[PDB]
Amino acid sequence: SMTFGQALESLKRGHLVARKGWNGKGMFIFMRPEDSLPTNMIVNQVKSLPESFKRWVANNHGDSETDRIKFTAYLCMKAADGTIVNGWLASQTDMLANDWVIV
Amino acid sequence: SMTFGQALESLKRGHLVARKGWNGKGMFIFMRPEDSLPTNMIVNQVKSLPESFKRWVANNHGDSETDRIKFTAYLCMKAADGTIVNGWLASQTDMLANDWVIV
Amino acid sequence: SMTFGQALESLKRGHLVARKGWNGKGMFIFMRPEDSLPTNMIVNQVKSLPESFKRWVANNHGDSETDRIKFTAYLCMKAADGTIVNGWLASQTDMLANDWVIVE
Amino acid sequence: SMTFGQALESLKRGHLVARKGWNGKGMFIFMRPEDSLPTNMIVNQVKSLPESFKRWVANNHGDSETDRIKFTAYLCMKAADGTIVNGWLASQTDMLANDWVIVE
Ligand SMILES: Nc1nc2c(ncn2[C@@H]2O[C@@H]3COP(=O)(O)O[C@H]4[C@@H](O)[C@H](n5cnc6c(=O)[nH]c(N)nc65)O[C@@H]4COP(=O)(O)O[C@H]3[C@H]2O)c(=O)[nH]1
Ligand SMILES: Nc1nc2c(ncn2[C@@H]2O[C@@H]3COP(=O)(O)O[C@H]4[C@@H](O)[C@H](n5cnc6c(=O)[nH]c(N)nc65)O[C@@H]4COP(=O)(O)O[C@H]3[C@H]2O)c(=O)[nH]1
Ligand SMILES: Nc1ncnc2c1ncn2[C@@H]1O[C@@H]2COP(=O)(O)OP(=O)(O)OC[C@H]3O[C@@H](O[C@@H]1[C@@H]2O)[C@H](O)[C@@H]3O
Ligand SMILES: Nc1ncnc2c1ncn2[C@@H]1O[C@@H]2COP(=O)(O)OP(=O)(O)OC[C@H]3O[C@@H](O[C@@H]1[C@@H]2O)[C@H](O)[C@@H]3O
Repeated sequence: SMTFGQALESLKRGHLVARKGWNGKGMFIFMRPEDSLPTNMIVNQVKSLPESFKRWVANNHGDSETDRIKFTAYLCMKAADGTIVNGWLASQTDMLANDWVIV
Repeated sequence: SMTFGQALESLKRGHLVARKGWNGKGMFIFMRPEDSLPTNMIVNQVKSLPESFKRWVANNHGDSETDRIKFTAYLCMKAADGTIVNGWLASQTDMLANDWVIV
Repeated sequence: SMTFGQALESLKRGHLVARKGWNGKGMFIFMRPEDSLPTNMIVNQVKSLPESFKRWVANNHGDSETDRIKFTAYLCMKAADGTIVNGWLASQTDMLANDWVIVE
Repeated sequence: SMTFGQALESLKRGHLVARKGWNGKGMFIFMRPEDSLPTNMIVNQVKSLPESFKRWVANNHGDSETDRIKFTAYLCMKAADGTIVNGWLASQTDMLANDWVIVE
């Protein structure tokens, strides 16, 4: 029986959480961790980034091996249809509710 | 310092809080309390409701004085230019940060 | 058959909208208009604001009846249980979907 | 001179956009594409997923190569400090503003 703050602390430590009051059933959220990536790994090896961004990186940072760019950790959801939503966001209700549970 | 969860519990108790790492300076968030409002007061009293809502409420809930609709608590922000942003939303960075302070 | 951008334009013009793909049924969103409010009203007469805020306003702006503070427009939801959630949030799915429809 | 809806259409088409009225400077948002990934890859190959999720996938989608899971597209922000914020959020101000601009 938890607040959003305890759910967040639980997420930071790599757990799965959910709210009883959600409309969809069988969902949970989780954290994806932070990582620092070499810039030329971004420009040349990463499939999941748009070309526009890769071009901007090349333009403003370049191909130095030393240079690395940090990707922040963030929340994701296993939604009701079984898809993974990157970037889960907390509604006002999620934030002030106290019906969070560990899954 | 403080996590977002402690900031949330602190907001539930009516305090103003803010993050050091925010781009704009001099800001803070606070909570607007929850309230239950009569359908009469909704259809006929409130300036801040669109007609479409007032009409939806009329065609549904009706004239009963007893009928009430709960308007929920929610977060608001005193922004850098001094405007009050209703319905402040927490970014991923905000949620995972531990640089919250009581204001 | 609308995008989120078209749905937002409908909202700005005072309509109710919804996504077919939402889990909860019978929900919709609407926009609550912006307003400029007198500093005195906020500090002395507004029931829905917390005291910490009323105290901050008083220190920051004295009440002259000409000093006004702007409260922004924002989106709200009639939720599945019939309560009104102020401050509705658009999920990544909400934002990228094209299953928006107008509700009456 | 753009609404959030136009900025979103531009994002879905691979452009970088930003708001004039943001406090931080030099920031922009972009979309990360959706992809469908086989279960076996998720459990055994992807490192940027927590172990509890990989286990859930193993327990639920099984050991099959047949099963695939869809990872949705989503918005990301290049922040004022040059870090890439995954899962960028549209504030009430963002969604109702008409000061969006294409940056690349
Ligand atoms: N745009 C905007 N205007 C604001 C805001 N806060 C206050 N106002 C204005 O201040 C008036 C009086 O506010 P009140 O004393 O809280 O008196 C309010 C309040 O007690 C109640 N009410 C309406 N919606 C809500 C809500 O979401 N939450 C709560 N707690 N009360 C609400 O209805 C009463 C009458 O509402 P109105 O006729 O609209 O009259 C409102 C509206 O003209 C705001 O954040 N944005
Ligand atoms: N569309 C999509 N595909 C996904 C997603 N999660 C995993 N994948 C796929 O799984 C591949 C391997 O992921 P990885 O082992 O984490 O290997 C990744 C990961 O180590 C890293 N990476 C890139 N962006 C990020 C990020 O934002 N955060 C983290 N933590 N790592 C990232 O770069 C490596 C190579 O990236 P890719 O070439 O994209 O290669 C990714 C992409 O093929 C997702 O949410 N969406
Ligand atoms: N596919 C998806 N992508 C991103 N987020 C998703 C999602 N499915 C569920 N969520 C989120 O998970 C919590 C409740 O889940 P639900 O109660 O099942 O939500 P739903 O009834 O569909 O309403 C939807 C409304 O809820 C809000 O986001 C919810 C909310 O934080 C958001 O404001 C949306 O407009
Ligand atoms: N007028 C306003 N109305 C609503 N919310 C506002 C706001 N001013 C600031 N915020 C929010 O407050 C926190 C940090 O504040 P900032 O660091 O000043 O953010 P900013 O650089 O303006 O970028 C803006 C980006 O940050 C995120 O919203 C921020 C973020 O939650 C969101 O993703 C947006 O795209």
